[PDB]
Amino acid sequence: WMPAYACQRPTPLTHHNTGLSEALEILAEAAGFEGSEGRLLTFCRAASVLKALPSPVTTLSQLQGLPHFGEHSSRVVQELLEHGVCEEVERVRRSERYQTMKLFTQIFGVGVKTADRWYREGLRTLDDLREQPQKLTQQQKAGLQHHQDLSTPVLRSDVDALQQVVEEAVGQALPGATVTLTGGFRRGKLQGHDVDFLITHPKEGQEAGLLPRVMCRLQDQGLILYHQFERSFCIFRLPQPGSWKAVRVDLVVAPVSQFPFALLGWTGSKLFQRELRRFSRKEKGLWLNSHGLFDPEQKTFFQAASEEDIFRHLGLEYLPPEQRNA
DNA sequence: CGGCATACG
DNA sequence: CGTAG
DNA sequence: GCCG
Ligand SMILES: [Cl-]
Ligand code: NA
Ligand code: NA
Repeated sequence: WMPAYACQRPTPLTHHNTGLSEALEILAEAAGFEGSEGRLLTFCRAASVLKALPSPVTTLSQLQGLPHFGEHSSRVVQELLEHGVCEEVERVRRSERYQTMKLFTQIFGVGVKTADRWYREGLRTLDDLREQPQKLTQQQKAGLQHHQDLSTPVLRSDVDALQQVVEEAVGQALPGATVTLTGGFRRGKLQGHDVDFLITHPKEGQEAGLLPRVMCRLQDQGLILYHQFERSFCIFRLPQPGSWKAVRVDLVVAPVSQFPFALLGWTGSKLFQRELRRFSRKEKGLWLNSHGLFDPEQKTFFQAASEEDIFRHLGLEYLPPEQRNA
């Protein structure tokens, strides 16, 4: 009854198993910090199955036959149903390793490998890192300076204000170019950190060279606190009552021929896209990315004019963005 | 056992 | 190495 | 960690 791939079932943003899914996601996150990518995927997939169920799990019986539930994930759920806590999860939460890796990887410019090296060197706090700007890259310096602002999510109303400023710059850079809101806000989030815009033009080829022109114009407006092409990872100045705050904004350009693929990828969720690409390759023999869908035996790319086309090509029922919260 | 998504900066 | 979804 |  429950399909095995997340892209085969609707997953709404809010659901009926929030506590269970959150606990499994702690174990997934911890597995990533230890470089255990297989275990991370399993725990993420198990959590996602619970998000897709139509009602709360109340008895261990209800996990039978659900994909991605084996001995370990079932034990986690059993303990939460019986006692309201899972000792393994609680041990992770209160561990110095988990807490410090989470803190450091939250910094823009710091991934698991850098965080782990710093951990092994004995560093534990943001002020530890600030006392040794020796080691830091320019990107990490910006991430550290803006960390407090970047830790607090922005509202959809903030996103709409940001979109108007981006549209103004994009219109000067290339009249007729369009701006689409992607990421979690397109999936229905009311607040988030993942402010993402996808830019195209209806005349194939006109978008070439566009992103530098957009970035130059946003910088001249004083809006860019940090930037380093077709993807730009920025920190922007967002107005607030009497002041402003830093916000992470990603700008992406695609030709219109690729726009449906880029829209699909950049709308997420992350797990949804990994599962969609896995399904494509393993079940349909087609290779999917954010630029296109390739048939390696005919050696041809699918044309798509819509996300609906892409789901049809893959033999999947269409899911609107709001149902891609795997 | 092998596999686990697939890109760009 | 980092970043994205 | 789980699936095929
Ligand atoms: Cl693993
Ligand atoms: Na990071
Ligand atoms: Na983003």
